[PDB]
Amino acid sequence: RDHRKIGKQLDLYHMQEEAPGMVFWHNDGWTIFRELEVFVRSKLKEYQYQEVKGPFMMDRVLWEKTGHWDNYKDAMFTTSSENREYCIKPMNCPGHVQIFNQGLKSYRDLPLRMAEFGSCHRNEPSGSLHGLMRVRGFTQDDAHIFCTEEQIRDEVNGCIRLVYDMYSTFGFEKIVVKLSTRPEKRIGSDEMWDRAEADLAVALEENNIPFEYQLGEGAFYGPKIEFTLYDCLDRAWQCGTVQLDFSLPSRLSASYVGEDNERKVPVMIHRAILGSMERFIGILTEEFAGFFPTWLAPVQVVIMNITDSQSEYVNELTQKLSNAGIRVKADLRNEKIGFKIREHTLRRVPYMLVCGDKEVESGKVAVRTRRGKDLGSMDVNEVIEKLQQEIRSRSLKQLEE
Amino acid sequence: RDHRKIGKQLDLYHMQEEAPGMVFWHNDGWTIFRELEVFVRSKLKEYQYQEVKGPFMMDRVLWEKTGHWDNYKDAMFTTSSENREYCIKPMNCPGHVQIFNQGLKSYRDLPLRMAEFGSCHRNEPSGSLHGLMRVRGFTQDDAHIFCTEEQIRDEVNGCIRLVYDMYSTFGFEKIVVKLSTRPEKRIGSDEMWDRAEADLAVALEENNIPFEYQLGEGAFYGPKIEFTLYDCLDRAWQCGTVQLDFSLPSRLSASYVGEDNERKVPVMIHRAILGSMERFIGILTEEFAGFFPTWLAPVQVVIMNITDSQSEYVNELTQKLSNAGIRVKADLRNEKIGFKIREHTLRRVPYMLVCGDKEVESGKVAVRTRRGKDLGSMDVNEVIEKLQQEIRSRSLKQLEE
Ligand SMILES: Nc1ncnc2c1ncn2[C@@H]1O[C@H](COS(=O)(=O)NC(=O)[C@@H](N)CO)[C@@H](O)[C@H]1O
Ligand SMILES: Nc1ncnc2c1ncn2[C@@H]1O[C@H](COS(=O)(=O)NC(=O)[C@@H](N)CO)[C@@H](O)[C@H]1O
Ligand SMILES: [Zn+2]
Ligand SMILES: [Zn+2]
Repeated sequence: RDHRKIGKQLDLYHMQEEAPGMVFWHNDGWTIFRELEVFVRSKLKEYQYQEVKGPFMMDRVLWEKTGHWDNYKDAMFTTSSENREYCIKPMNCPGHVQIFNQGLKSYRDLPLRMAEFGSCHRNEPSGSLHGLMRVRGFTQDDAHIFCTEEQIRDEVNGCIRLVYDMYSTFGFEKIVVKLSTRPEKRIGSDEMWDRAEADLAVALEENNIPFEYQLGEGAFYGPKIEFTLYDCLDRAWQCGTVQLDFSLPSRLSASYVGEDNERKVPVMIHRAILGSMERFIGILTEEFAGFFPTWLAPVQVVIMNITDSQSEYVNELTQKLSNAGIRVKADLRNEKIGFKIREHTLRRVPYMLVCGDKEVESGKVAVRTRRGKDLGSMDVNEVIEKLQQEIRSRSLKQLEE
Repeated sequence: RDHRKIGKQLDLYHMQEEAPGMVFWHNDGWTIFRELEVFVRSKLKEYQYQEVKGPFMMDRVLWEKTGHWDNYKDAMFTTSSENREYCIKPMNCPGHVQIFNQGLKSYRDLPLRMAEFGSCHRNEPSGSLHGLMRVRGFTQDDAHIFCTEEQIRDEVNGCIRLVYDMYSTFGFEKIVVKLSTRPEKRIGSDEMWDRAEADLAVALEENNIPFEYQLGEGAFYGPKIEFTLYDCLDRAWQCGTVQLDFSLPSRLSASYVGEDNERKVPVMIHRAILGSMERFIGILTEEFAGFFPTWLAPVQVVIMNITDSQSEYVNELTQKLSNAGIRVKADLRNEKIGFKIREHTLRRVPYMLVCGDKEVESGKVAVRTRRGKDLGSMDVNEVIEKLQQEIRSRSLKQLEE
């Protein structure tokens, strides 16, 4: 179930020598990416997050202030313009603080949950690159929550609940959690680390999550909870993550007026639920072996005619399903129906509707699935409603199975 | 009228010295950006385009092959990794050709219309930067159409129709068209340029579009039909564009198998309809003076109480409108009704619903608009249906106006 092989076979993406670790998302792969964005956004609305977009690069000076230059320089790409040096962003946090810093903030504005599908670039050693799992350019379903110390418990718990909420949709049987503590190179005092590490351990236990410590693997700015998912060879990949930061906001001069009218520095919680779209799609591709649940399938339905006699009917049905919000395509090629069915089956299209004369006269469609199940003739409106239900619910199972 | 002043007043975005010409999109500005993407995607579906995503950077060698290095070096940002040099993409075309080159192509695959909301970076002189109109980092609603020479007429015509189609949604009364001819520094033969320039001129005539030539302003790879829109000072800004390229495909070894079964090089049409999301939003902001059509308004409705007596009712209606897909906010502050209305009018919020005792008892709301009008009390469900229609149809006018 190598996602690199499935990606090629289903025409999802490709990579080349001229752009090591850089993904070229083909139409079908990009459709999956976009559907995941829709899913995340639905949750961003439910869990009350703003959504922003920061710049691709910022002056080296800013990255020096955050501690990224001294603790993360080897992973950063740099460029220049008019005698000034810039770092292509490896993280979205600094840009979020810049947005937070615009306009006076009050305790009444906290917690302020700021999300972004942020494109990050990291100069990963070429020898460590691996398909979609470890790339140099990726998009994180990132967010930074600015809050008070008293709000930490509730906000971290909210992030944890969001992870299991979203992961439940995919039916992940194996989710391993780790708590990564203070690394050798770090910012912040030992006292701050004691408190932050304790806050995350308490959160994990209060949520009934068994976890193991991963000494010295925390971020330079804070400890981190790692939600590990596994590929087909059972290799561990860090996907979701929650990090507790008491240092970056201060370094970037973030503050708010407290209920006491005094200037305070907000705590910042960093979290990514899927991790990166690239890595998450890599995990899903191997988990489903290419049989993506209908709500995620690049093409959900393909309608085929037996002969030119049913072409008009097929076009009408295709427009009807399309107007119903289904990703559907008509296959009116001059090929044998058995040839068309095999092609789409190999592409793992969830449903294939075949239209012969009896279907046209009947106003029905012959339905079969990529698994080879023959559902027989069904009423068009019946199939539309069943499909909409499967899609809307993001069900892992297809009609009857 | 200035979009920079309006952008500040409505908290849409900000820019700062650590990232010259790089936009920080705040929640509200990003909401407009996203609605435009949704709008564009609805047209991509209607006009039959695929949507992809290419990498942010590629090896300098690739840019040397396309002619970008010799003819566009000054506008490109470069970076490196492991003794290799890369150029941050200033255009999406090369990446699209790389995607096209994956897998054998046949004449049956053409025309192949490939779109992308492509993030481009160009090292524009700092002195030329201007708000959202001329930036260093922007997103183009780009696309490249691969086709046969015989399909050029229809594909160019389709792009031209797409431009007026999309622009009509915004009600632009001033769209100026120019045909930009061969620049001093260019690739390709005189014969190729005469042919491409003539093809575009004929397409304009066929559509009865009056235009003027703009000498030497075409791209180094081909001539361009330029659609200019104007700002509050009546300054021209290039937005939509359609370009004919007989050079890039060949330089990047693109080809397809024709009906005769022989290797052919595809023609490529480049086109952006809005131009860049940044520049288009700048144009819209000034065109509407901040009075964004309801479908684009960051906040579409604000519901307010008179006294705490109506607070629960306001909260109920807010959730109700939110569930109906409307961008709504509640204003429960202890301020006079006039005070609240003046504030949200300055924020250009389309509708303000006032809830007094009468409203709470009758299950209605008193409607006021940002244009200083009083629409009287209306039934809540009727308001929702009407707003949904105004949004769904992307109407330029509010209720009864
Ligand atoms: N090289 C990479 N390739 C693919 N995905 C990556 C790569 N590096 C990081 N990620 C993903 O991005 C997630 C978040 O990255 S992180 O460095 O752990 N944390 C962040 O950067 C924090 N700034 C998030 O707010 C990771 O959990 C992982 O899933
Ligand atoms: N510096 C800039 N700031 C904002 N928008 C820009 C900038 N440069 C270009 N654009 C927008 O991007 C559009 C397309 O750019 S272009 O160079 O004319 N053409 C392209 O790059 C072609 N490769 C499109 O396929 C322009 O019409 C303009 O609206
Ligand atoms: Zn972060
Ligand atoms: Zn182009």
